[PDB]
Parts: sequence; structure tokens; C-alpha cells
Amino acid sequence: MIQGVSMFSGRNIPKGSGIYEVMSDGRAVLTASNKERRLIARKINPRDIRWTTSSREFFGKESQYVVEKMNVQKVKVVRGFRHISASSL
Amino acid sequence: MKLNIAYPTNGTQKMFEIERRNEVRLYDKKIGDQFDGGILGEEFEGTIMEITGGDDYQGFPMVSGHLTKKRVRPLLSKGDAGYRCRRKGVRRRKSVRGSIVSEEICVLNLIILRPGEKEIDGLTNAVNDVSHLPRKEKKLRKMFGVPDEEKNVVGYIRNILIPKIRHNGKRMKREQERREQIMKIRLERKRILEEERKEYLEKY
RNA sequence: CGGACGGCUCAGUGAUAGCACGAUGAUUUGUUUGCGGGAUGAGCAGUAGCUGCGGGAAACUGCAGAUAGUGGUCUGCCCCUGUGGGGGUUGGCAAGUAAGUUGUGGGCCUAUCAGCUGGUAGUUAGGGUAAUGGCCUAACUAGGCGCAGACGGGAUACGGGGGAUCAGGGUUUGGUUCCGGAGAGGGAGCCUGAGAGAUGGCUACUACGUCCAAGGAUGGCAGCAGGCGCGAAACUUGCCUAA
RNA sequence: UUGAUAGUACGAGAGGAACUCUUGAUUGCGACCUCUGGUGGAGCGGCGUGCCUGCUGGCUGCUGCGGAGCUACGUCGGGAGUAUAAUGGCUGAAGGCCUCUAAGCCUGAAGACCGACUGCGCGGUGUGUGUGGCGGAAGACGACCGCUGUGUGUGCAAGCUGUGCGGAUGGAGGAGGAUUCCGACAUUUUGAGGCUGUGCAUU
RNA sequence: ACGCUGCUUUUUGAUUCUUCGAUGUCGGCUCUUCCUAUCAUCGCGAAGCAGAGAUUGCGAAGUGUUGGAUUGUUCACCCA
RNA sequence: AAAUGCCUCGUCAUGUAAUUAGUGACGCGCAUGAAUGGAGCAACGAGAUUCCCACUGUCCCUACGGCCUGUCUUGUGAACC
RNA sequence: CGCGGAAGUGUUUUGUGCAAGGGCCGUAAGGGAAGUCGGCAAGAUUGAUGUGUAACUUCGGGAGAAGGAUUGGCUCUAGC
Repeated sequence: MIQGVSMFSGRNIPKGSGIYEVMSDGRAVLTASNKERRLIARKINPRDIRWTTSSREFFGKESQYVVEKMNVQKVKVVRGFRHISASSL
Repeated sequence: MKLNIAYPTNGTQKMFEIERRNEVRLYDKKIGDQFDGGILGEEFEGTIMEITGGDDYQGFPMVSGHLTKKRVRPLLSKGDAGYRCRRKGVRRRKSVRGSIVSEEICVLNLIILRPGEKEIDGLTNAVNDVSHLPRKEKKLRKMFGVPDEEKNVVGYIRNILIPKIRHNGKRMKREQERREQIMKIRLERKRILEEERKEYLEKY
């Protein structure tokens, strides 16, 4: 069971291990540890820390959202309209 | 989550339905991420499906270009999924979802890319009707192959058979006249001009 | 194509507004008038209505199918050049109408208001603009205003055309038909368009709110009637395809 | 203490309960470390002052994160046993009637005793202890729990820190004929290097 | 009411038996134990006890009885 | 009602949720008062008082860590009573 | 001066490894003087350079009033 995803490092958090912090606008950010809440307090940008996932795809080490999924598909059968069901052109 | 599957080649749709044991395999997939159909149930085996959209439990639609699982509120304009614009130059802030499946989506829209060896009932059997027939004359000629100078393109097809055939016949004739007298007037303006140049240059 | 006009109001503003006489050789202008000007070539993409499957309490919205207008790219055409090349895609001229920018001059009261001013005064260069200009920036000079009242502060301050009083000379007043300005609860920022910093347009913060199945969605009478409140203090929720 | 009982009984009205069932807590007592928080002179990093001739690498100072262990601000856990007091009752004389009382009997308390829970002496029994050494879950020293060569070292697993030296390609600019030199720092090789008292294997 | 009879040792007096070759003299803070003449909690009577809320009495000492402002205060007096 | 007022925690106002404290005002003042010096605070003070901001293990309520002692060994080896 | 180095000078080589309680120190969630006779103790401010500075006053002062901002490394420009 997962509690959620860390909003600073991008990693999965196990069930029962984070602290939600609600802001004055009603936005509730989830962090894993005091190693991460400190980097937010000092106002560091996560892309300058090499063990986060937003830093690995900024430098191209590995993209975090794979897409294509091999998608090799084509077909174009022809059909009829109202009475020309057998066109035969 | 009830599924809404369509087979574009035969042009047909129907509303399917699945349970929450196979449903959990769909999570963390983008729009345009597609797979083998056997995951969903049983009859879908050997097929290649595709994801194209979906709603949530409050009606809001999923759109591409966001890459999140939460609900956002951008400023949208004319020609944008999620907005249906009526006044000219107006923009609206309206909520949508991101392009990733999770436990919030109520309905998924799919696409049968390659059918299977089995026979899904309402999709692999029927072959539905087209809705409109072309109107451009080059496209009409390539549909039936009428290249014999085409001489009268509609009358040629009316004999080959009742289906009524509409076409851009009149529109070609208006514009044919408009740029025929416009050449007529270019000659008068120029011709009447050089008379005065010489007659003016005569006296002075 | 139009909804930037028409209609309502007088919060702000004591001169950056308004009236009078000037400059634009420093600028743009749809509709109106008279002249000029105009791709019937190739080759691919692809949409509204329409035909089906649907979501949501709502307000609103998605996916598949197939078609006009249409959008790219070549070809040609045009523009600046040429003993190389590089751009653009048909956008014009002159009147008329409208709009923007700018010079000088005028009796609201007050010295228990006498010295005021840092983009402040100027030069030289560039940027931005439809266009001149500290309008904006870089460098450098030390200027500019004042008892002929500067700089401040007050009162029920929208300016004129106008009104009242009445021998003459004067005193008082103008929210209000016509012309000019400014604003749409309060501040800001913008899109479309010939023209708006528009509110019977959009986006945010802020005053007061309204509807919900609770997760969301929404409001702008200083338009014509009408209601509440306030106060000494002010009309009809009527009829109109006629002028 | 919440909900139900119940807007019910009672009352002209206004007002307005109880037995039984049910929900959460406050405080005391006894434990425990999975989670969260604190500490962490273990470990890794950053930035400095002096000294080793400079770079590399060290020692010294301030600072970020911080495993194990300890801990609370964190988590867990409570008899329907017997006889009675006040009071209320049964049978019943003295006193032909009456009366809970003089003989007897029934009921009844956060109280009494007992149980459960912890400690000590004394008994019984087909029953009498590893000298020394080395470890720990135990410990001021004695004692207690274990084995009787299975350690140490190393590898893997599981974690903490955060991208090592050297090279290559760049760098605000400056110096000047060589197409050279000086330069904080950047990207890449590289989730990389360093470290571990915990677990498994082997020697 | 007017009168009359008791108990305690928490007040303040009365006295001068012990200690002047010395028994550290007020309050607070900390910590333990005992009394009942019971404030609350458990059981049960009376009524000028309809219900609700209180008032008065008996059995009962197991468990509880707080946080602050002003004063050195004990004491006092207000707030929650 | 002052470092001077017995009665006395005088009376009224103000600061607090709550003021035997502080400040302002009142005056028949047990027993104020003029070089026994009276009134008066600019500047100066490790002088005496009351309140505000800031800050914190003072406290709610304690925890964990460092070094030297103590605990254990050898040597030297007292005193009070 | 403080925080670190020379010169000169002084110095040993078979005790243990750390219970409770002490003496001198370090770090602490959330609260922020509720603690106490009393903010005792600790924490907090701190160098330099622009900015901005009131009541009162013996006109000298008050004044560093209060309040706000800046600060490393590297590579250059300007003045004398």
C-alpha cells in the first residue's frame, strides 16, 4: 500500500510514513522526511539535487513518463452508404 | 469504470462494462498509451486497443498537454478541448483533468485498432453507413474514376446504378464568371488611358 | 456587419479638465466619394452543422465517423540588390469624416502656510510609439520656480452655454435640456477590433454575498418601471409593427 | 460523556425524567519501539582560520543531514466470587388482637473477606550444579543468562550520505604573436565515491 | 425564643513542671501517612415530594478534591 | 495616604479575564512645610520601583549526549567523635 | 586584545573505561514568564558603511535616539 508520492523527490512513500502540510490556500503538500522539509525551507530548487527524479529528466538521465507502447496498427476497410453497399469501382 | 469502446473501421460503438479486479491494471497510463486488450476481460484477447479520453465523477473531461492526475484550471480559448466558444476573442477559466488514468476516471474511451480471432458482438459484425459523400470535383472523380474529360461529372454517375447526389456545381459557375469580366475591365481601363496620354502629349 | 453610439449619474479633479485664439512641415482613420489593383497552378493535411455512443445535482462538456469553406508546403508573381544573394504573399493614391498629441492667457477661500524641488532643470546617444517629448534608459553638466504669492492646507468644487436681482457702477448662483469631461461596488491587468485600457467583455486580489445532492458553480439598476433603507424632502412594476 | 429510550411518563400549560442497550474521553497504574517526534564527540557532505612550499591529501574551527540504541509529544492492557450495613419485606409469639424479631428466614453498598496478580521462608521428589576461558538479551563490584574452538577477517544483502581523483569540452573577461598564457565556477565519464556495530554465507 | 446539660484540643488566654556548659525560631516548594464531625461519587429514608431543580436525615473514609491576578504572608478577596 | 497617614487594602478614575501592586486626582495633614532648607529632573547612576516589545528549558514535563569525579586496582595514609 | 604559530624551556612509557548521585557544558516538537517574593539564571543585540532620527532641554545636549537596509569568491573599469 502506498500513501502517496513525494512532492519534492518524486518517490513513492509507504503507508504510514509521511506528513501532510496544508497551506493557507487549501493546498496540501506531502513530504517524506526532514531531509526534504529543510530543502523547501531554504528555498532550494529540486532540479539542482541529483537524486531527485525531476533532476534526472532535466539532464536527460532518464525520462520519467514513457509513452509510446509499440503502437503498430493500421486498417482501412471500406463500407457502403445507403444503397450503394456494393460500389465495385 | 464503464468503458466506451469503438471500432473505427466498421464505424460502430457500444458501452461495455468491467469490474474492479482488472480495473487496477489501467492506472498510470497516458492518453495515447495503448496496449493488448486481453487485460480488460476475456473476449478482448488478441486485440490492440487505444485510449483517447474519459470523464470523472463530476463530468469534467480529460485533455492532453497537462501530464498530471489532479484537476487544473487554465485559461482556454477558441479551438480548445474543454471550451465551446461563442463570442469573438473571449477566453474562460474552466476546470479539466490531466492526461493520466487513476481512480477518479468514471468512463474511458477506447479504440479497437486490430480485431481478434474471436467475435465481439456489436463491433466486429456490423458495417455501418457513411454519412456524407464528397463534393469537390477532383475528389468525386477519384472515388469512382471518371477521367474521360468528365464532360458532365454528375450525369455520368447518375446512370451508373435512388441516391441523390449534391455537389458544388453552381459555386464553380459564379466564380467562373466573376474572373472573366474582370479581365474585360482591365482592357478598357488600360486602352482608354493611352488615348489621353498621346492626346495630352500632342498639344504639349 | 453591429454591439466603442444611444441612455444614466456627478465620486474624483482648483487646472493635466473646460472656454478663447493658435501649431501638427510630428500623426493614424472601417462604412462614404472618384481613380487604381486582383493566382482559376501542383501536392498533402483537415473542421462546423449533420449521423451514432456518453458523462454531470447543476452550470457546462467529451469521444468515434464522414463532408463545403479552409490551413501548410512547392510553382509562379511582386520588393531591396547584383561580376553574391536576401525577403514578402497583395495590404494602393487623393478628398471627406473622425481621433490622438501640443503653446500662451483668465478673481473659490486662506501667510495662526515663506522658502520649495532627485527624473528634479538641461546636453549627447539609443529604445519605445501611429507620432514630437525625461515618455523611458546609459553617460555627463548644475540647474528650475518664488510677496506680480511659489510650495502647502481648507469648504456642500464637475467646466462652459446659461439663471436670479436691478438707475448707473455692481452682488450672487449654475447636480439639472445643448456642447465638453469623467465613472459603472473598490483597485489593477488585458483580449478582439478601423476605433475600448469596454464593464447589459474576460482574468486576479479585495467589500458584501447567492445556489448545491457538498464536489462544485456563480452575482453587479449611477438603463426603464418597482422594492428596502435613509431623511424636512420627490410619480406608473401602464399602452405603442403610428411621428 | 454521545446517541437511542423520548418531546415519552408527569403536567390546565410552561416545561420535562428513569431502568436497560450504546459512543468516546480525562486521570492513575503496568508494559513496549512497528509508526511519528526529540537526541545522536558514530558516519558522509559544505564553508572557513592557522600550519605542512602550491595543486592533490591531511590536522584544527563553525555548520546541514543523520542510522543503531535510549525515550514521549507516540502505541498497547482490567472479577459478574462469598457473606453483610443502613433501609425495605416473609412467617410469628409475648399480649385470644397487633407487630420485619423475641427462635428462624428473604433481599441488599464505590465498603469487608476471598480470588487473580507480585515478593519471601519452609516442605516434598525415580532429581544436586564446568576449575578456567570467552561472549551477551544481564551487570557499579559480586551475581544472572549461554557455549565449551566456530571466533577474527572478507564477500553479498539491507541502509546513511550525496555525484569522488584525473582527463576531455566550456567560462565574465584580461595579457599579447604562440593561436599561446591566466581564470571563480559549469557539463560529462558517474544514483558516483565513501561509510556501517544489523542479517546471511564462507574461511 | 426565654432557660438548662455536654464533648473536642484546631483559637486565644491562665500557669511555670522539663530544657539557658544551646533541642536551629514564620511561610512556601517537595514527599508520605493517619482522623471523620462526608464536599463529590455508591446504597437508602422524610416532606408544605406532580415532573424538573434543589432542601433535610441515615449506612459509608475505597477513590478524588484543579489552573490563575493582587499580598512575604497564614489569612483574605475576585476570575476561569 | 509621598522612603513622612494611626485609622487603612482611605475615596474616585485608569492599566487586567481577575489589581493589598503602579500611575493620575482629591485633602481638618495621628505626626507635611521653608539653608532643621521648600518647590523643581536638563545631563549623569553595577541606586529603589511598575509596565511594553523582543527573546528564551523559568515553567507545562522532561529527554538524550560530552568531559572530570564517583564505582574497581596499587602506593602513601589522617581527623572529628 | 582575542583566535592560531616559532624561538627558548618543561615532560613520561605495565591502574580502570566508564551504575545512581554530583561539578563544568551541548542540543530540543508545540506553547512563550502560565514559573518565582522578584525574568534569578539563560537566551537575545553586537564590527563596518549608506539611510533615517522624537519628546524634552541649563541651547551645550538628548544621539550610536528609535527604525530600516548592505556585506563572500572571481574577472575587470574609474580617481590620485
